[PDB]
Amino acid sequence: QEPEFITDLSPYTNAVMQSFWVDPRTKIIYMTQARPGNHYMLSRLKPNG
Amino acid sequence: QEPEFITDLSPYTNAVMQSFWVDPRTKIIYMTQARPGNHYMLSRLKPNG
Amino acid sequence: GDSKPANPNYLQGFDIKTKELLFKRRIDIGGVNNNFKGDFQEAEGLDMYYDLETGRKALLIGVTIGPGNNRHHSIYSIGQRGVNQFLKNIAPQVSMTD
Amino acid sequence: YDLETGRKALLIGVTIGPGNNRHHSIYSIGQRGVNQFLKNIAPQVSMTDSGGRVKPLPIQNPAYLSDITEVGHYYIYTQDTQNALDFPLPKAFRDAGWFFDVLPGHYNGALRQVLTRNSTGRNMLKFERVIDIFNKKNNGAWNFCPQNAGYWEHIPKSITKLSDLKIVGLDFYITTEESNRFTDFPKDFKGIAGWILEVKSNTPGNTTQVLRRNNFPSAHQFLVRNFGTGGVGKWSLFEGKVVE
Amino acid sequence: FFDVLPGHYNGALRQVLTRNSTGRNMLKFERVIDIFNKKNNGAWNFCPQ
Amino acid sequence: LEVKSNTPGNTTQVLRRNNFPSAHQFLVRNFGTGGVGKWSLFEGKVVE
Amino acid sequence: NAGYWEHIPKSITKLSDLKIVGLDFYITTEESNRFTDFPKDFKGIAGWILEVKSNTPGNTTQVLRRNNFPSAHQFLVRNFGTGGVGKWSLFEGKVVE
Repeated sequence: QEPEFITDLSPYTNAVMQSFWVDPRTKIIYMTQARPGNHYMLSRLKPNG
Repeated sequence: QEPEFITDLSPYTNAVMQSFWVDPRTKIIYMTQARPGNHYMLSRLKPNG
Repeated sequence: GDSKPANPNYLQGFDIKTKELLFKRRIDIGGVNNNFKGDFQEAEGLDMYYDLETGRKALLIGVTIGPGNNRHHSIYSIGQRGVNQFLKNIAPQVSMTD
Repeated sequence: YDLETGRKALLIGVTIGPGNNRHHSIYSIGQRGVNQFLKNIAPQVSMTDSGGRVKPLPIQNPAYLSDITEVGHYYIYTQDTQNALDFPLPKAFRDAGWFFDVLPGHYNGALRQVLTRNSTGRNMLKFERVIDIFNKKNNGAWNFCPQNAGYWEHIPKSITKLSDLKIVGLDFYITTEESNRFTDFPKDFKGIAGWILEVKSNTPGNTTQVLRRNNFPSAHQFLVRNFGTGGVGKWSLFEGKVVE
Repeated sequence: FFDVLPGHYNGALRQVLTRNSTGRNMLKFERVIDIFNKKNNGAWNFCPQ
Repeated sequence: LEVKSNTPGNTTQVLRRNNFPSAHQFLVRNFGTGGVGKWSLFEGKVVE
Repeated sequence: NAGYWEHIPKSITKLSDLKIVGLDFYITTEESNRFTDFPKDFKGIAGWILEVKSNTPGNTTQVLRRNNFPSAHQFLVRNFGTGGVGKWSLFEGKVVE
C-alpha cells in the first residue's frame, strides 16, 4: 500500500520537525521541533498548513 | 465512464505533445514531443508535471 | 531514517505481545526517484488518525526533504479508503487567488 | 497498471491552447483508487508549498543561482549568498538575507529570477533577470528596480574607487572620511562635509555618475562624471545660486 | 491592491501595496514585516511606477 | 517637485519650473535633521 | 536598468513621440542629425542621453545630457505637450579637478 501525499507544513521555525500529531476532533496539527538550545517548540496549525 | 483530471505536464518545449507514458514503478512521465524537422525529444517529468 | 538518502529509511511493524518482527519496508517519502531537494531525507515520526465519523484508522508519516537550513515538511499516509481524501478535502492549500 | 494493487487505469493526453501557446494535460477514465493515487503521488507545483511559508531550495548552497529552475518563492541566507558567485552586488556588499523568487518564463526553456534583500532598517532593493535553464550563457544581466524608503546605503571601506559602483539607480552616501579615503574624488572637494551620490544610465562598458552635495546652510552643487571603456572623463561641477 | 508574499522560515513576510487608479499613477510601496515582533517591521519602500 | 534620499530625517527636494518659452529654472533644497535648508537655484540658457 | 541603451528606431524623426515616462534612450553622433526638434547647434557633436519625466496631463519633460568625457558636461531641458512647445534650456558645468 504505497503511500499517498496528504499535505505540507508551514511552521515558522528553521529546524527539523521531530514529531507530528493530528487531532481528529478538530483537524488541527501539532508539530514539535527542537530549537537550537535544549528547549523545543510545538506549533499548532491548520489542516492545510 | 467519465474522464477526470490526473496531472498537467510541464516540459520546456513549444510544440504539440505526441504521446506520453507513465512509469508505474518510478512514477515519472516520459513525454515524447515532436520538433521542427526530422527530430523529436523525450522528456522525463514529475507526477505533477 | 538517516539524515541522508544514502542510508534508506525503514518502517518496521511488529506485534508487541509476542516480541517478533512482522514486517519491515523501505519507502521513498518525499522527492520521487530518490531525487530529493538536495540530499537530506531526515525522517520523522508518524501517528494514527482515527476519524470519529467513519471509524477508519489511517497511518500518516512525516518527512523532511529540505537541504541545509531550508527544511521541507511533507506528510504521507497509508490510510484506508475514505480517510486521505477527507484529510485533503478538509480545507484547501494556500494560493495567491482563492 | 497499478503495480501495487494490480489496478489499471486508462490515461489520455489532451493538448489545448492556441498554436504557439500550448498546454497539455493527462486525464484518466480509469479504476477505483487509481486516479486518486496518481493525483496524490506528489503535489501540484504552486508558487508556495501548501501552507504559508517559502519553499526550500532544490539544492544546497549553490554557486550558480541559475541552477534553480523551479518556480516559487525561496530564501537565501547570508552564508549562501556570500558563497554564491552568479549573484550581483560584490562580496563586501553581501551581508543580509535575500528573498529569491522564481517566476515562469517562456516555453523555449526560460525562467525569471527576482531577488529582494531582507533589509529591515535600510532601503530594500530588488534585482531581476531572465535565465535560460539549458544554455546558461544566455543568462541576461540583473536589472535593478529602484525602490527606496529614505535610508542611506553605506558602501564599505574595502572599495577604494568610485568606478566599482557600476549599478544604476543606486544612492550611496559618503562622509568626509569616505571622500578622503577614496581616490577618484575631486581633490578640490575631497573631504568636505560628505554627501550622497547617484548613478545614471549609459551605454554598456561605461556609465555617467552624478554626485550631489548636501547643503543645509550653504549653496548647492552637483558634479557629473562619465567613465568606462568607451572613454574616461573628469567631473563637471554645477554651481548653485542661493535664493529665498 | 495589497499582497503578502512569503518571507523566510522565521516569522517574516513581505508586503506590497499598489494603488488602484486608472486616471493617475498606480504607485506601489513595499516592505517586510515580522509577525511576532511588530517593532521589527521595516519601513515603506517606494518604486516610481 | 521631486524628492531624493539622504540620511534619515534629511532629504533633498528638487523643484523645477514649467515654462515652455522662458528659461528653465530648478532649485534644490535639503531639509531634515541637519537643518532647514536653503534653496540653491540653477537657471538655464535659452538655446535652439 | 542594468547598463544598456535602448536604440531609437529609424521610423521616428521627432523627439515628441518619446513620451514614455522614466525611460532613457541614447543617441550617437551619426544618428543625432536625423531629428528635427533636436538642438540645431548641438546637432551631431557627441552622444546624447535623453530621459523622459512626467508633467501636466499630456505634457512630458525631456532631458538631453551629453556624454562627453574630456570636456565639460552639458544638459538641455524642455517640457512640451499641451499649450506651447518647450524651448531647449541649456545648463553647462565647470570643469574641475
